[PDB]
Amino acid sequence: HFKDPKRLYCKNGGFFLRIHPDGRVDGVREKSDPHIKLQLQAEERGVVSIKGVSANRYLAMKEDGRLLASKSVTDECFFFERLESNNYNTYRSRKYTSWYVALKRTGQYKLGSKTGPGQKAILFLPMSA
Amino acid sequence: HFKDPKRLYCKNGGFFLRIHPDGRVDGVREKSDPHIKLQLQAEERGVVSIKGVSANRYLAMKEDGRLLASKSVTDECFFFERLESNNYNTYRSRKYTSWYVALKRTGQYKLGSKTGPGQKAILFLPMSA
Amino acid sequence: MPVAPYWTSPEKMEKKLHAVPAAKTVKFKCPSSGTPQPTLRWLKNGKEFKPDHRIGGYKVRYATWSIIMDSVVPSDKGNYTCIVENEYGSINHTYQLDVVERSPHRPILQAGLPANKTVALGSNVEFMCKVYSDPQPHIQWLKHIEVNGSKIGPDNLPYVQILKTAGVNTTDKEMEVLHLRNVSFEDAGEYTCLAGNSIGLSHHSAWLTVL
Amino acid sequence: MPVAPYWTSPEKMEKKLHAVPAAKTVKFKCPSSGTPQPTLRWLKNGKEFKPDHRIGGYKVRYATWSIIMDSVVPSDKGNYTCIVENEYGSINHTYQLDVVERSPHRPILQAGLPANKTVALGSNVEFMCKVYSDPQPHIQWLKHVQILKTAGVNTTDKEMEVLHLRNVSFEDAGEYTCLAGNSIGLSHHSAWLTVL
Repeated sequence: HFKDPKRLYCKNGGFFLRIHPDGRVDGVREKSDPHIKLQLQAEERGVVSIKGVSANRYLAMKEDGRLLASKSVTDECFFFERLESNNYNTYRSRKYTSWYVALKRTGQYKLGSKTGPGQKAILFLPMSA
Repeated sequence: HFKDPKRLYCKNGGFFLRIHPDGRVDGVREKSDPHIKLQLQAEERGVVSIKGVSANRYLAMKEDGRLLASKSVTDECFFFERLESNNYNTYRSRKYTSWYVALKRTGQYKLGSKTGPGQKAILFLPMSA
Repeated sequence: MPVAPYWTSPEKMEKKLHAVPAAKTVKFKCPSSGTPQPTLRWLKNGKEFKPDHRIGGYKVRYATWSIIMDSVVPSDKGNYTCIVENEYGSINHTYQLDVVERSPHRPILQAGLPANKTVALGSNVEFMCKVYSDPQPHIQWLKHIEVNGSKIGPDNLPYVQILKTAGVNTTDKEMEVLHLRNVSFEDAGEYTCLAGNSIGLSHHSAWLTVL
Repeated sequence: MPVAPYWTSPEKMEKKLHAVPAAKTVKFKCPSSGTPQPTLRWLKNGKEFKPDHRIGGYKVRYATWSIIMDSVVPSDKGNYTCIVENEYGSINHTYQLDVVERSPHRPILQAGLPANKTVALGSNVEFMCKVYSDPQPHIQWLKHVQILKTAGVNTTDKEMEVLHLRNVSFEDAGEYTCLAGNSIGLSHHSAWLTVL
């Protein structure tokens, strides 16, 4: 159900995207983590803002490609939610069009400036929560 | 297109089901083989007769589970064509309900009496020809 | 030199949970070692796991200490435990498999909603729209308008009035029901529920008759 | 002891063509050897094949002389060639990948067929029905019932898509239906024959 929060499981390591109440962004494999329940909201067709339910912050991509969770919505809080042909989702910055929300094999976000299409880090699988 | 001949590629070895003009049945990897073009015809919902176009013979399962291609249609020339959940087709004898048309890793038909659902030999992939 | 089984590649086992979209090939590895060479067996949810337990079965490459399953479906969902053992000991490791069925198609609205409504002037009507979409759907409510006779304009598109639009200001929470407080002959007319994703667009309409 | 690359397991290479249902993980192996130890590189359709060439990319286990692709899609269809090489020689082997997308749904009839027909008493009308089904469909023609035609060994698919009505009569007027079904489900379109 699209109305409920979703958990984003990254194909690269099995890390769930996490948004800390303090605005930090990273990953964690622990499904019971309190800060991994996200509320994906569509702003328009194919565009979503990712809100951390616990942290009450919005995932944002910065000009240099670093992630963080803003307190209020800005124009860096929108992404192109696309269900790829491999059946995994990808979240591309609507503002920095060539960069993806992605996590490294180590559990840390990967810089937009370093993400590409052939990368396992940019692939996520939505999981109802 | 259902009207055209199809090639049956077995998941177990990549062997195409072959019907020799002399009535023998076996497998071959060579896609250009003259005797691999099959004409699947439905007798009723979920039931097909497999006709070797070149050999002009119908694939038949015998009481003991051996395969051969009959000259004319008999009651052993019908099978349950089922598109399994793995996206592979299986052809189960309508007469000997618990056995499947299958090929060994060696390229030879496998005895019905020896076929099971968890077997890679009973899985085929239809290929338009 | 008697040795109980031990993990040779614990680094390749850190990912305990395997979540994947249905139809994917799954492989679970339990690289271990010991002398004499231990035995490897698997268990689906703690029970013996024979290959006839699933269509197409599964392959167990012993040289790799792994089990492989093709085109995984929901019935495969569960816990799988590997048991490596020899005369001096045994070790085990469990993986959790979770398969998700997606749906790469435009949104789907429940048939029959919103439904036509006939009410008395001054009533309080509220429409519903039940949407379904794998990727997040963008819902919106519209009312069809007539500027003269035409309900369609110059461009051949219907004139409308955007009543509700999902987004940060109006969360999906309230997007499934359109509220019309105290109606009037004016409010009569066709109301439409639109829902779309990157794949496509859908919409159902209903008519409000006031008396 | 200089040795040019050579296949160590030619037995594991006999399967040149790999056909599979989309979403499957594919792995191509080219077990070889030689001294000095050769290098292994892959080519999709004869061109350089970088991992960014497909979503999720691909893993190249050198210890296994293999390339692995997760959830293969139609765009992956093609020829892949491994190139094992060292100072004294090189060997290559190509595999053919074919990805099939299945259609696990009941038969689909072309919309608009059969179509209503109005004709004169005595004419020769013939209806059409265009079916689509992954698994073999069982087609049949009915008159509102009276079974007019049914697919099977006696009446091959060849003739099953067209219903022939030779020289009609006021009697032949009525609704004709085309049914098609597989183990998944059933479909049917109807048409009306009006005679004058």
